Amino acid sequence: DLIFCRKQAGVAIGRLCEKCDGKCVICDSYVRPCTLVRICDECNYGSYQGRCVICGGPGVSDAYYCKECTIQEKDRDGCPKIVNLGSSK
Amino acid sequence: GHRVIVSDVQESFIWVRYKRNENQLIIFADDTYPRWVTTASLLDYDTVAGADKFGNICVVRLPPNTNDEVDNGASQKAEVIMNYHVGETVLSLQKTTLIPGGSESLVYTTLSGGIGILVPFTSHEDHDFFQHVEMHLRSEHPPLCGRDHLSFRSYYFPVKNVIDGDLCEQFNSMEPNKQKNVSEELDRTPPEVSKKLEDIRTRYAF
Amino acid sequence: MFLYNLTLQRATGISFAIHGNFSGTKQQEIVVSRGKILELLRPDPNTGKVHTLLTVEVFGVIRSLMAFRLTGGTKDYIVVGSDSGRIVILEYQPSKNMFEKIHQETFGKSGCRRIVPGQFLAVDPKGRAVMISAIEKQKLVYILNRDAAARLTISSPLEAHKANTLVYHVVGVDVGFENPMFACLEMDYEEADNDPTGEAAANTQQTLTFYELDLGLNHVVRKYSEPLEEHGNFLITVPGGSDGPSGVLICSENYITYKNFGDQPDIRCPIPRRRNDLDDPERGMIFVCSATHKTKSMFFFLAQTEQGDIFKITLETDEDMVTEIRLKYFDT
Amino acid sequence: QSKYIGTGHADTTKWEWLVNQHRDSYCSYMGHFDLLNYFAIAENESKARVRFNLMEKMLQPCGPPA
Amino acid sequence: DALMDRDLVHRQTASAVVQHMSLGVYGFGCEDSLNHLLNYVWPNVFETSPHVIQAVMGALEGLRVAIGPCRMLQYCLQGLFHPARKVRDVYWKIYNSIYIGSQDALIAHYPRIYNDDKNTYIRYELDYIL
Amino acid sequence: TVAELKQLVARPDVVEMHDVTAQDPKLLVHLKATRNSVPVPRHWCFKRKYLQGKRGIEKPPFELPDFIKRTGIQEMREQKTMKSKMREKVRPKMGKIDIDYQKLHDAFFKWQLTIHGDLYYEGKEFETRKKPGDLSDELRISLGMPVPPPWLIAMQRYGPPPSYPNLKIPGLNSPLYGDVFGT
Amino acid sequence: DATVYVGGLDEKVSEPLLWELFLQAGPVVNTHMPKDRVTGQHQGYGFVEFLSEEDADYAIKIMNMIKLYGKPIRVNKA
Amino acid sequence: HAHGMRCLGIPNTAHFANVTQIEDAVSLWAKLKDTEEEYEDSSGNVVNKKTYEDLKRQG
RNA sequence: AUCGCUUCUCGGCCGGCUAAGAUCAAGUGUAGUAUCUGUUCUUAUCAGUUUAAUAUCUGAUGUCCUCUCGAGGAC
Ligand SMILES: [Zn+2]
Ligand SMILES: [Zn+2]
Ligand SMILES: [Zn+2]
Repeated sequence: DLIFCRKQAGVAIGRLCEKCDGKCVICDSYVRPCTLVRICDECNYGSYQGRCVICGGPGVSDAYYCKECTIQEKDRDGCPKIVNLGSSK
Repeated sequence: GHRVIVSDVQESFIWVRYKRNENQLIIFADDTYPRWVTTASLLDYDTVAGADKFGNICVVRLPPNTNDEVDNGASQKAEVIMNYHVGETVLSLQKTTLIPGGSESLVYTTLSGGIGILVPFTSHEDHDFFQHVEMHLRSEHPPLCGRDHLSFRSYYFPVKNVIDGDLCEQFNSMEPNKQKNVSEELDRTPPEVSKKLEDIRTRYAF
Repeated sequence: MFLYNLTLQRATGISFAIHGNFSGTKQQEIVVSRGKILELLRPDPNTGKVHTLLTVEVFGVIRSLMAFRLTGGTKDYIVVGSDSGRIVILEYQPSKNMFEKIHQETFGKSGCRRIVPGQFLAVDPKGRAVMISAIEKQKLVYILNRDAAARLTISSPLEAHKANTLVYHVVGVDVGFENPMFACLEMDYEEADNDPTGEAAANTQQTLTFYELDLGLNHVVRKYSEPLEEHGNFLITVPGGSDGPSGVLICSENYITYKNFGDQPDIRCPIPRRRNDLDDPERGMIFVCSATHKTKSMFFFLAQTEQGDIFKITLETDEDMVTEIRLKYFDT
Repeated sequence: QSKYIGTGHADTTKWEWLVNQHRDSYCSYMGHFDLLNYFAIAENESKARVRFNLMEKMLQPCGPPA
Repeated sequence: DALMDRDLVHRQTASAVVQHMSLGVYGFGCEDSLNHLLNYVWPNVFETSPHVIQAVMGALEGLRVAIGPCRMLQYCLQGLFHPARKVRDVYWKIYNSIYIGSQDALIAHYPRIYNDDKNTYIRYELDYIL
Repeated sequence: TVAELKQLVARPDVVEMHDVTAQDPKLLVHLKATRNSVPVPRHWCFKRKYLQGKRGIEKPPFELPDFIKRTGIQEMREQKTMKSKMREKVRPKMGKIDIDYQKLHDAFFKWQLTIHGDLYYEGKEFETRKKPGDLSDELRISLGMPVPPPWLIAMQRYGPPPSYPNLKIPGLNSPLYGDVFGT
Repeated sequence: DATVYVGGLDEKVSEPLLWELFLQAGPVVNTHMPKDRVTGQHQGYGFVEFLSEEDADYAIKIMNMIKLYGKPIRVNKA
Repeated sequence: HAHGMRCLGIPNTAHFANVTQIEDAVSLWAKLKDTEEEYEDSSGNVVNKKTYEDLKRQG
């Protein structure tokens, strides 16, 4: 019902809302923000400008990856903007 | 003059002592890893150094408890005490003292045309200091391609007990704010740091 | 036990060389690549003594290297094809006597891979879009445009993905102020895997395909395909538009072929052999690499065999239609 | 996983697994300047001709399937 | 004591500990004891409980990066072709997890596999000797 | 045939009952015997789901490493009425442990398994590592011999045991230090 | 012969030093050393089932050399 | 089982802990189960130790 | 000395009255797992599916003729 879109990673910076603000996306954790999130403008566009990567609210900050997902190199896969398995809006 | 070190093309080192009276060839130990071996060298009686066709340098030491006379695929083995990826294939390994009045050291050429050395630490102080060097340097001065240093030296095998000198020397090329601020994170001064890395090079080599 | 490592003699082996103007000077600085090392040399117009302005170690395996320029631009950047999943655009600051990291982009995983780009590297003569490619399955494109301040900004990637396709070489193509073209040597093994007989091992020719980037549609579509008669190892840009015809040279076993589109028919010439050779006749020949000599007056090419034989490659054209090709023995 | 080439599964055959590790070895050879140079030294050819023979052996290796 | 199972949650949580430890210690030369712990980790590979299987997955991934692939693969070889379907399902899942990352460094560690009639399974490049 | 398949391997012992049903035995024969690789765990074909609590009910709860034992925290940790608990909130007392920060800056620095060839499986604890030639301390005490165990004097006369044929015990065909008098 | 009867023992002995004790000779496959419930203590006599009979006849020959708590141990066929 | 094996001449070890039929383990057990002492004429580099000792007794 | 009775002595098992004095704490949902209890296959044989092998699932009870499942005859 909820899974990654995994379109090619662009240069656009990730945007998280109030709620999701502190979370590293994949590890679900708050620890050691280090690197930065990138998603395609196909996932981030228009009404998605400054949109949350998750809930669909306005982004108040930018997501940072953990060090855990860093060494395991998961941050380099397709754009980790969750799509519900209906549309994205 | 006592034992004999076999180097497999694939399964690496086989410790073989020749019993003189029985004339038998005796395999009493082997490696815990497969490694494609170019050539070997003896740091001492109980240690062996070896290079990979892929351009790795390993050092494997016997346990002091080894059984010198004996009779899955082995009985007792030897722990691997060092793994370092040069990134360049090494066709010879020779231990020697480079300069007169200098400290004994280890020598490796490579196929790329480079010649370099490995050196032991005589103190834990320079040890831990160079450790912090490598640490704050890495994140504060990443490698140029964006490739990570640690992985690149851990490339085939994870790094064990090696400090990379060529990263430590880049302290010179950083901006004065990098040089200084990092020296503060090191609680030293750029002259202190710089000369202290000149120490090892000077004392051991040119 | 612990070991501190020192280099003493840095490797003299040179894998790649690229010549561009990196200081904004009329002189040409030569950026060469030692095995793990990035290196910058300055030859002298008069004495020719080669000055080494910079030597730096990147702590990563260099894969391919290319230099480029913004259109009509004054200066030249560097593109570093690397073993990581990151392409990086570099600029050498003449003052600071060291490189700066201009752009860092992460397209995928780490280390030399089968499917991960960085292997082959090509770029447009006008420097609009740089194309990066792996050996198989992934060919990506980054579009470049200078900012409002005329400082270089990189776009978002694109995707050329074509399943089960081996890429021999990728070379930039010359189309002046057009939708850019790219020459990708390809081959398909999917014919070979499903053919238990082994027929597809033979009777399978490597497909030459020209991809067309399109700015307006902002994707990369397959456009041109011809089957290549015999397998060539690499391709060569032929400057088009104003200077010369727009096409590609193809260095193939015992042959070179100018092979181009429009109505342009292919032109083949054999690779000349030396009189009274002592080598096994069963050993053929190809070309190793080529350095194009491009002049406001004319242009030509330089080729070399295994045996070290450099030829000057020339084009005989009727307007934009090349009728034949002339190769004179140059030197060795 | 599927779209990531080299992905295995429970039904994976010998032939496919070994031809995989072959092709990956060859991409490593194309990758590392040195090891390539070692090959050129041992069997005398150009760097070029080496890489060319490898690129010929990419699809074939082990030969036909079963 | 914990990884040796009183009840599944012990194996799970302890395994998570092995994970975060395994990412944290990386590169500092402690791998030995992590190998020892990997022994006791290894039997837990088999189960259908989602949380313990995904836990064990994270575990063996961190252990992959810390120990290095060679040792992993040396535990994952025999399981690939084993007759049963279960063992193949799992060991192939593992072997994939080991395969995607560090695919570049695996080359050396594929063992020697003899060549049959129709196919040549020996890679002779590594046997070229100066 | 499972018979003749055993002639094609350097260590055919690796071939087992269900091995002959493998989709590719002509390989698995060559893998399973690979040099340093380790066997698959045995808990399958046992339907018991990898464990039961038979032997696991006689185990100790836990025992600390000696480095942590010398510290002295063990005695500090050890009860309370409810109103004493709400008094413990109103009263409250501080510093019950009162640890020495010198000591816990000392132990883990100043003071402070298995190799790769082993892997754990369900029931295995002690046995492999009491064998012919190897006994426990106390039973030495009941036996009362000062530093062969004396019925390996009769393992001289009557012969080597049928049960453990590979046997060697000290002084006879096995040319011994501490406890272990045979291997 | 697969089983033996063992008399004259001290309760500090248990099924474990019998396990260990007779496998010194040859492995005890099935051990039986009664625990008496009522007073919670052992009378000290044992029954041992082996792999096959040869183990146990050698066991008749060698077996009665064991001395449990300074004292004599009976082993005979059964 | 071990009595049948060992008395049959097929030694008792794991190696054989699979097959039942008497025949096949016989070929399996068949599957289970040279120095040069340099004579003075420089031709004895093919000559065995014991042979050259016999030529010691002859010499 | 014995039997019976008794006395003494020793040993072993071996929380007040009142109106009962008065009064009396529970969140939800999405997924998912574990652990208890209860109940079912003496089926014989073969063929197929299926399993690592089992297991499981799926189908029928030597043929022909005559007489009233049984008997006889020819195979
Ligand atoms: Zn997308
Ligand atoms: Zn949110
Ligand atoms: Zn994370």
